[PDB]
Amino acid sequence: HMVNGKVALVTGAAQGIGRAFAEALLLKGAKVALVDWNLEAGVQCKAALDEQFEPQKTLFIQCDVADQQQLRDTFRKVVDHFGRLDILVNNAGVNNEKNWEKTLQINLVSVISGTYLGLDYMSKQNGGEGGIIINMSSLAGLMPVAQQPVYCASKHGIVGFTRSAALAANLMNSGVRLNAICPGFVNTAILESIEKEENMGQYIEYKDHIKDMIKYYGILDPPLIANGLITLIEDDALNGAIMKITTSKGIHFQDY
Amino acid sequence: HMVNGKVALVTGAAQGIGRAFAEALLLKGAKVALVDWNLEAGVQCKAALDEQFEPQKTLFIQCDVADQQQLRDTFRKVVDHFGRLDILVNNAGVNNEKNWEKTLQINLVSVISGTYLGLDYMSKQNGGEGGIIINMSSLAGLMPVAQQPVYCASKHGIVGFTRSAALAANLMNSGVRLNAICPGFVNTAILESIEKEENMGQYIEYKDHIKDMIKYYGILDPPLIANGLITLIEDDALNGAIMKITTSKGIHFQDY
Ligand SMILES: NC(=O)C1=CN([C@@H]2O[C@H](COP(=O)(O)OP(=O)(O)OC[C@H]3O[C@@H](n4cnc5c(N)ncnc54)[C@H](O)[C@@H]3O)[C@@H](O)[C@H]2O)C=CC1
Ligand SMILES: NC(=O)C1=CN([C@@H]2O[C@H](COP(=O)(O)OP(=O)(O)OC[C@H]3O[C@@H](n4cnc5c(N)ncnc54)[C@H](O)[C@@H]3O)[C@@H](O)[C@H]2O)C=CC1
Ligand SMILES: CCCC[S@@H](O)c1sc2nc(-c3nccs3)cc(-c3cnc(C)n3C)c2c1N
Ligand SMILES: CCCC[S@@H](O)c1sc2nc(-c3nccs3)cc(-c3cnc(C)n3C)c2c1N
Repeated sequence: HMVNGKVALVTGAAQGIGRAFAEALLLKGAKVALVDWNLEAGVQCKAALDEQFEPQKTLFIQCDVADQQQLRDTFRKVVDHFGRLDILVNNAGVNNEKNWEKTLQINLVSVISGTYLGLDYMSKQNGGEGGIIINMSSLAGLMPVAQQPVYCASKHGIVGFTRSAALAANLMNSGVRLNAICPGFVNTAILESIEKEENMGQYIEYKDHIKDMIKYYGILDPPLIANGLITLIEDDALNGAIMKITTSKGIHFQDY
Repeated sequence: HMVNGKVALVTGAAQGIGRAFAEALLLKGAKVALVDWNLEAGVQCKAALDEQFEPQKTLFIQCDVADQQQLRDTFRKVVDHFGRLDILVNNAGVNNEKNWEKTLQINLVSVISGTYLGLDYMSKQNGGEGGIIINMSSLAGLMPVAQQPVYCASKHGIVGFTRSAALAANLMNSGVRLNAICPGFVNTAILESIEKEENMGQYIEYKDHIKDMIKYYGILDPPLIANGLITLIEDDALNGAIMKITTSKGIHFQDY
């Protein structure tokens, strides 16, 4: 289908949701490039995947997504190695309200820069044969959170940018589809950032609320988030859609 | 009431909506500091206002909101001159998709930096007697726009940050209220930015759509937007609310 024999570039694939994405894509029969700033974690992940699939179907590149030149050298290294780019996934993110400027830079700016860098290669006008770009958001992009003000700001921006760029691409005859995912609580190391003042700052005194709400709702395993990505990729007529994943309902879509 | 004898700091007050805000506040009996990066326009505005009100109620400081140190030096210059800060309005903004990074920096980052600088002075925990912070957004912060992708991203983030910070302030016992305004098309020079590829880039070929939309939706006078800010200020029990101004309906509130 639209997965076999296709090249995918995934950001933040050393651990967690990105690693699950890469595993699913490799299982479906694709060639994957893994981008992360943590070298040891990425190398260990590649070694782990090399025990299941063939080594060539995988590549690892170290890069900080905030630095634009690194991303541009990363996109060019991938294309010169495989031959074409067909799937892009922008998933890297952090949580830090003390250093709220770096969080905004990583979460929001890098997504837009990657989206643009990807349209520069995948577009019909520039010689491409189309493809699909997916940007990762959170339920914090649709509801407010008292203890994560700057983090909420970034997810909302991601949602708006994705929705606008979908229509823009439809107008330009680019052959590219754009969609976003909005998951709930996921069992990853990021949750541990809640319990440390270095990441929370003046909001640490109110972490018990988030702890209680996690106890209420529950946590979702990283593999279930990946199936949603695969579902997005194989559907041809999905552009500008927002996916919500919840433990109570499942995979559903926001309505406007 | 809560307007007389109070100090207000307004950003982007040289021309347009900010100037209307300043005029309304001065008419109601307040002392106003005008912040803009255009020196000539600000000086001319201050001279124009000096012909109506007393000079001692008007202060003009020329600062770029993006540079944090300038913003910190402006806030301290304002307090050391008057004596206290009671109202803050973050209204400065631009529209440029070609240089989409500077637009994001000006529209979103500066708003958060100013809100935080303002809470550092207005909060009871730090010796203050409270006050009100207002951040300017657009209807593009609630609906997508094909030709203004990065601009749409900046307004959504503003809305999310304001909604979260309102609850955060309610929890901390700060005595500060936070709300935002989401106007429609307003008769200002910013509209002229649509007709220039310098400000639009690859999206210039699709400006005719906005042109028809501007004509159909009509236009709103800046003093009418100023009547909304005053309404927000005099209402004590409004925190975390979003105002929408339209030519068909009027002044109304988003519901969640
Ligand atoms: N886990 C959760 O509860 C939720 C997470 N998300 C989002 O999911 C995405 C993935 O995060 P998780 O896997 O949950 O967390 P994680 O912390 O386990 O993984 C994030 C990955 O991003 C990488 N990364 C961070 N900044 C980077 C940078 N500047 N350059 C390159 N790589 C960078 C890290 O090395 C790490 O491998 C993030 O955007 C996060 O905000 C959204 C919904 C909820
Ligand atoms: N006019 C409209 O149709 C709408 C405008 N808005 C928003 O209203 C706000 C006010 O803009 P308008 O009065 O309409 O436009 P305008 O272009 O007439 O005025 C903007 C003002 O901001 C100042 N400014 C811009 N960047 C600055 C910076 N970095 N530092 C200091 N001053 C800076 C400019 O000198 C100017 O005086 C903006 O945030 C805009 O996005 C929202 C709804 C629609
Ligand atoms: C850095 C920490 C990463 C986790 S956040 O993006 C995140 S995910 C999430 N999911 C939910 C769910 N609601 C219903 C089913 S699941 C809720 C929250 C959340 C936490 N605090 C609030 C006010 N909210 C809305 C959050 C929340 N704050
Ligand atoms: C830099 C130009 C500044 C004007 S933008 O923030 C702005 S204000 C506005 N207002 C409206 C109104 N809708 C109903 C009554 S008024 C519509 C738009 C707009 C323009 N293009 C679209 C798709 N939209 C939604 C816009 C729009 N794009």
